[PDB]
Amino acid sequence: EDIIVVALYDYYSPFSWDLSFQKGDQMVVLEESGEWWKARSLATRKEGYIPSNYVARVDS
Amino acid sequence: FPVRPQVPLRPMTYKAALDISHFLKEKGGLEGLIWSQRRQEILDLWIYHTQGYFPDWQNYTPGPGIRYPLTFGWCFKLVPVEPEKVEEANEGENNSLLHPMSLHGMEDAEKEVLVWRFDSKLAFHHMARELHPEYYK
Repeated sequence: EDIIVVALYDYYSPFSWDLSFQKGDQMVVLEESGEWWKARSLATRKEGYIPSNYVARVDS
Repeated sequence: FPVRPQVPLRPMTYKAALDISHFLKEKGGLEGLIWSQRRQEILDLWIYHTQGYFPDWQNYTPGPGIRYPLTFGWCFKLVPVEPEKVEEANEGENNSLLHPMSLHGMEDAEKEVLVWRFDSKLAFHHMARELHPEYYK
C-alpha cells in the first residue's frame, strides 16, 4: 500500500497488540491515529501497533 | 530498561488500563504483591516506558480499608492484609485472657499493610466514583 516505513531501532513489546520488529524492518502503515500507528510487517504479514518515532517513511 | 528513544506520550484510557491489567493478571507478578510506593513507581515507569502512558493515572482512594483505583478500567485494587475484624463481642474483666488479639501490643500498625488484588468487577463497576463522586465533579 501507498505508505512504507523502515525501522530505525529494534522495538520489543511484551504485548500482543503491538507489532514487535527489528531495526531495518519494512512495514506498511494501516492507520495513523495520533503517534501510535497500526502497521503490518512486509516480511511476516503480522499486524499491530507501533511507536511512530521508531520509524521513517520512505518514498516508494 | 535498556536505552532506547522514549515511545510517544499519550493519556491513559479505560481500554489501555483494562488491557494492561489483564496482561498483568495473566502473566503474574502483581496479584498478591505487597504494595509500596517504590513497587508502584516501578509499575508506573514500566507502563510509561513500554506504552507511553504518563504515570499520573494510578491513584487509589484513601484508606483505611480497600483502596479502589480512580482509573475506570484498571482491574487491580489494594486490599488490607490483616483479616477483617469481627467487632463482636466484648466480654468482662477477663477479656484479655480469652482474646489474646485484644492484648496491648497486638494492635495493627498505624499504617495499613496492603496487597494488590485483581478484581474483574472493576471493569464494569467504577467503585472509586461511587465512593467519591467529588473526585469527578
